[PDB]
Amino acid sequence: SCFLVVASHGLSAIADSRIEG
Amino acid sequence: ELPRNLEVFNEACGHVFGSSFNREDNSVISDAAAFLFKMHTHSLDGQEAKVLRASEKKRERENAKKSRKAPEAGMRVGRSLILTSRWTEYCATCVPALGSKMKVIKASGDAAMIQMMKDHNSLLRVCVRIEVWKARYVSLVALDERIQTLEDAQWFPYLSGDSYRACPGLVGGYFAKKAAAGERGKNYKKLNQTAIIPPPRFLIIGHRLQIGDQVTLRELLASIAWGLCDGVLAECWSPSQGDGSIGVVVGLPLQATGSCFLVVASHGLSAIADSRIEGTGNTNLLEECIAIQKQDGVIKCKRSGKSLYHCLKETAG
Amino acid sequence: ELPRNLEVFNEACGHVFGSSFNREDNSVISDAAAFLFKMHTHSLDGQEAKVLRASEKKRERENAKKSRKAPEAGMRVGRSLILTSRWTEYCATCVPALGSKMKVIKASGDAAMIQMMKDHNSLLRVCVRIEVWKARYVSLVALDERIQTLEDAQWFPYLSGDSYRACPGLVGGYFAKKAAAGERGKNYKKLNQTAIIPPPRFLIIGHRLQIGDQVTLRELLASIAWGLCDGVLAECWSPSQGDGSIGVVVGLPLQATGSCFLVVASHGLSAIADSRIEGTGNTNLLEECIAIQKQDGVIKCKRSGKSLYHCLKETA
Amino acid sequence: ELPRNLEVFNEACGHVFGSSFNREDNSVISDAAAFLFKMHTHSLDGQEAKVLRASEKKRERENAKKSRKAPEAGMRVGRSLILTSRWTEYCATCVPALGSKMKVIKASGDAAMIQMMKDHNSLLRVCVRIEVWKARYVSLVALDERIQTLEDAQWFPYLSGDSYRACPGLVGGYFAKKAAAGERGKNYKKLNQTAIIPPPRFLIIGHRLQIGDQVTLRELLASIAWGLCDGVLAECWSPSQGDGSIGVVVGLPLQATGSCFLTNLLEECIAIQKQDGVIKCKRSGKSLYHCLKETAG
DNA sequence: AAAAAAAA
DNA sequence: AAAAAAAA
DNA sequence: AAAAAAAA
Repeated sequence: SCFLVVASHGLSAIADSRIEG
Repeated sequence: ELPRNLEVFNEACGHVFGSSFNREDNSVISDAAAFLFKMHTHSLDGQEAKVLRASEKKRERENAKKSRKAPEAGMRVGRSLILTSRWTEYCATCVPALGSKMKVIKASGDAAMIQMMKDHNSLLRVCVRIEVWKARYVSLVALDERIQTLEDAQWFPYLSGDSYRACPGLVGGYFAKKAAAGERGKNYKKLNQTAIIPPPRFLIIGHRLQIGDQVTLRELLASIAWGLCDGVLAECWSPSQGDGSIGVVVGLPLQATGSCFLVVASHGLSAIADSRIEGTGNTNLLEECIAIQKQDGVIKCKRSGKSLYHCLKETAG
Repeated sequence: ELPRNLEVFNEACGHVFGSSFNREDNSVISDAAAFLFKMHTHSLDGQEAKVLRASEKKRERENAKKSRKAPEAGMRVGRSLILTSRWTEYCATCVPALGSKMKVIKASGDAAMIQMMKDHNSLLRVCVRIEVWKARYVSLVALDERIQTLEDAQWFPYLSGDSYRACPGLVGGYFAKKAAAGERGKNYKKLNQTAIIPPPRFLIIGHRLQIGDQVTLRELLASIAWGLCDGVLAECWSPSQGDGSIGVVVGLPLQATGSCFLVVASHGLSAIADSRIEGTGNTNLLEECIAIQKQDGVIKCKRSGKSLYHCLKETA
Repeated sequence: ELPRNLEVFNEACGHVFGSSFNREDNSVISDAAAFLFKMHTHSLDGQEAKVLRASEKKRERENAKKSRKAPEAGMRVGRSLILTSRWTEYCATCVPALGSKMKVIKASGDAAMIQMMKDHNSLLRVCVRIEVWKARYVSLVALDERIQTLEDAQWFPYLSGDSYRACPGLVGGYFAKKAAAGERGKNYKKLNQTAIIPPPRFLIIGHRLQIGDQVTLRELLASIAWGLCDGVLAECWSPSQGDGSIGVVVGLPLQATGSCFLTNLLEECIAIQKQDGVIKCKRSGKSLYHCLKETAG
């Protein structure tokens, strides 16, 4: 699977949802 | 009643598919639009070969396509689309000949030919809008293998050159990458990855997507976002009475296309590469919010921090 | 008692637009200036063709332009400008022939032709100043498609080659990038993105923007800055009684043109590439301040951190 | 009993400007020196053309300059300088002919021509020193357009080719960049952007800039530094009774002309020589240009 | 903070 | 926030 | 979230 969350509607892109924190 | 583009698309679909064309199924409309786009780009079998500047392999491919027999009447397309016996007449009449350019048609001065070319261009634009919407819709439950890093995800959707030519501001892929890398003119358009595109059942009817419409979660999300967009966009929906499968639209996201966060150096100040992350050192992206506009007003909703694909997968388990 | 620079522009606008030219609307003046800039650069239909070194595509485009029917009296140019029958005579007599160079005119010694060339050059300068102001004004709400990063935003505005030729110190774009990224002679002018340009309704009458004149927030912001400049500049304006979109200028920022923060190594000291950031390690960019020249005296105002475009969007 | 170096400059200034040349105003002296430099480099209107290897544009410019009418007596060069009728005679008799080389003059053995060439070289050196000082003085309040980064600021002043030829040690710019970015011979001089140059009013009289002489803050700052040098150098000047824009020099920084090193950054100090002795003064961290702008009001 | 040499 | 010169 | 230009 892919955990990317591209930047949209003024939000900041994420390279990996899990690692964020 | 309807603009020129929608009327042209409806007439063409009705002529080609007769009564087999369902006007209220998104998948059927998308399949019909894809078939029409193939027909109007001379990509189907039995149509003019592309040899102008084609390489030997491309020349062989196009010659094989030309030699191949064209589709016969009644041939199944997609799931529930059947070609009528009169599709050949429509293909011969309404499809401009290969290499036709609007300038040459205008120089000819034939009003009928000018209107034919205008209808063809509008049909290409509508079909490519439907193609982009279907790409988003598929991407909600089917991750693309070609998208591995944010650099690859930056160019979604990956559509052919015709799609980019028709809708440069919506279609991405290799050609959008080439255009961005290369020289930028005054006609350059940036890839609006999250521009709002109404569902095909709405696009053909011309009903602009707004608040209160009866739509499904997947189709709305494809309308306003795609698979890897943040999950907070799911807040733009709400299940209807008794759950079911079709809900209602409670709002729409803002800053769909317009979004610049630079602050250039001016009057003795130092430039900033991004207003958001600058802050003071706390790069917590989970604290960001998106402004959803609803009937009552605009509300800031905290970002979920998980992709739309992952949210849909988790809610389906 | 206006200078010849503005007198020429006013005469040209009057001759070409009759009474339809309104000298109180910024949009109308900008449209008239754009039309006159395209008329004095031989860009209108039916004018000479730029085929000195044109490529195949450019040669074809210029030939099509030459063959295309020229504008006729009564044509609508913009929203509130209508060309008069005299416009043909003005274009024939006041627009120098394509390729004319001031050196040859001066050498010939003809007073009339020298005056015509001087008037044409002054008109080009005024029109390009108005064009840059209009670009700033537009960018306050609709950013260019080419502005993605600070490297791209460093060359705003993106105006044509003739625009850069007329006003190299204000115009940016591709030609400013080409000049800066190349050999720089003694007569080299640095792009001043924040140079103060009065609104066209003030520019075409010689009025100099100052404290206490009635303007609009967008007007002042486009005069002293553009969309991506920090939002603290909004403090230069102040709404009047009842607002009504009309306020007053309460100040103007200092250090709009000359800003250098280098310290070369000298006398055993180490060089610094930027004074502000060096400090001790505290890189708080939101604690910076700008100097505003009020009626009383210079005051330091803390920066906001959000571009003018973003701030206007949020406060809309 | 001044050195011949300054005597030649004084004689030339007197012959070319008569009594209109004021030997006490820095701006007037700088303008006179610039005019004399451009006269001795064969750059004035009506002088010989530089067409040895000129390109098309340069050839045309030189031809136009030659054809252009030369300056005449009574012309205003600057703000307070007026040429005299003797300027033509001085130009004809003192300025060496274009392309003249000192080796040929020495070989000829003519004492008068050798003296003329030596005086011309000395005048060029003095005029270029004055020009460098004037460039520093100008940059103290109005920086150059080309100076954007330390890479660009490393080659100030951006003087012309003849300026670099006369004083390679002090002059910078494009030709100094070329010399540094290239092979270096034995007789190679390093650009000293902070070499001490007394103000022209002191230079033309041979006075050595020293502690206890009345000068302006801008005068001292342009003598010992330039616009982008650190502001700590302002400590070398002390206002007198009532200020009045005239003060006194209390010291001159050491290590001015040469240097080689082969919280803490702002804690660096500069050595200043005072009447009592050497002291160390902490740096300010801001350029002289920015400091003067901030203290202007 | 001297003597010699030597333009895009 | 002036005088001179000068297109992908 | 109009029109006219216009293939790896």
